[PDB]
Amino acid sequence: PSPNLPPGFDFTDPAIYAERLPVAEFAELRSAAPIWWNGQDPGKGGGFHDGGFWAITKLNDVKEISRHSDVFSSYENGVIPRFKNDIAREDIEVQRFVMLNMDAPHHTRLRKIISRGFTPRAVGRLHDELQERAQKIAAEAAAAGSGDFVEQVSCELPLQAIAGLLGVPQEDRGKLFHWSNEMTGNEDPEYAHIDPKASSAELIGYAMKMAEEKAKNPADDIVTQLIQADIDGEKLSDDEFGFFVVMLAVAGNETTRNSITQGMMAFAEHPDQWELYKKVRPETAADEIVRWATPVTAFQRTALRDYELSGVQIKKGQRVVMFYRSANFDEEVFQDPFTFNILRNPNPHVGFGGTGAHYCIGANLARMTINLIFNAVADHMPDLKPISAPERLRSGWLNGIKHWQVDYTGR
Ligand code: HEM
Ligand SMILES: NCc1ccc(-c2csnn2)cc1
Ligand SMILES: [Cl-]
Ligand SMILES: [Cl-]
Ligand SMILES: [Cl-]
Repeated sequence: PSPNLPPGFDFTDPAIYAERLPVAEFAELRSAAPIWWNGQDPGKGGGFHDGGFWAITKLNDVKEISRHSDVFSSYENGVIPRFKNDIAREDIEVQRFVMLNMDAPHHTRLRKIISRGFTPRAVGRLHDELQERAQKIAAEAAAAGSGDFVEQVSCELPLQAIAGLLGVPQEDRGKLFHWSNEMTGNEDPEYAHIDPKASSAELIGYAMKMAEEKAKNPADDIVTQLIQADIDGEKLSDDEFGFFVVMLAVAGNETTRNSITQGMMAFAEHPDQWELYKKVRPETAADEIVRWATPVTAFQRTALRDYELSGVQIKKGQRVVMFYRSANFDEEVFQDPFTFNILRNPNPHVGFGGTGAHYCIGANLARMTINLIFNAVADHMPDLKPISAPERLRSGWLNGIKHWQVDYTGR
């Protein structure tokens, strides 16, 4: 029995996400076709011209794909499953220069370097400054009375986390934030004029100058650990540091922003969870917010060989698309997946991906950012109330909120 979906439905269609999350449609796949061939008409594959892909909807299959990175490649077609239909193949392949789109052994070496400086100690060293910034953000928003929660609450702390991790001078954070924002959303009419390639090139140029500067003056950041040779002489070259900065700018900005916006949307819809949060301030809330928000709807892989997955024969060369938005509501893993429960524990969501080689290196920085901003929201605008419905982002793989009008003082 085929799944009850409209003919030609494409779960990476940006026109869907501009209006809604296809929650009923994912639930139908989980019940009737948990691994399902998503066909794509000629020229309508978002930059891929292979006839379609396997939709992966169950959490255990997402973990299996993610852990078998020897078979399911990030490099072969990159991990973003949807671009503009007319994107040039060369513009997909240039994305192989960021760690996200690399396979072992190249990925292994680069991740080892990135992780010697990107440690729990390094992240914890940002706690106090990000806490001060979160309190300032929430106080200034509340002072405004009403406004766009996305812009006045959600946007700034994730960017300041990237700046503090890298030790970016305060005078440069404006342009750093500009470049980061220019590298996502280009399929939405509101952002039709951004140029992510041009922005990435400007950020690489900036980052390579940073690498040369911070080599002369080591400072209390991660850059020095990254650009300094270890025992084996392993280190990021200046251009590798540049591609890492591009990586961070695109990985840790709008993802965390959208988790914050949709976290507060969830609190607005579940007042009892908001009351509980304000009283207990449970840090388990961050993981339930990421599960609920699933800011990356999906990443893909490409089979390097034939592989049988939960009884379905994946063929060499075929793409599999891991729908984290479906897996995070998998009835076989979660008790009451469609209950927003900030005390959920353990919370084995895959909002940060399936376990394995590419697991989000910023997961704990993201959780800390979320916990700090929601404490600040609780401290300064405990009675906020939405004014109008969120405006969603036209994207085929990112779950974004562009704007959300709220009354911070609660009438
Ligand atoms: C709630 C916010 C975030 C979400 C939902 C998220 C999600 C993800 C996902 C789904 C992946 C791919 C994992 C996989 O394929 O197995 C990933 C990888 C990555 N994330 Fe995050 N992320 C978030 C925040 C951040 C932040 C704040 C940073 C750094 C400041 C960051 C840096 C990275 C990097 C560098 C990678 C690539 C790791 C690799 O390929 O080895 N992310 N993230
Ligand atoms: N942290 C998850 C994440 C990683 C890379 C991207 C991204 C956006 S454009 N190229 N890569 C977005 C989100
Ligand atoms: Cl293709
Ligand atoms: Cl088109
Ligand atoms: Cl659960």
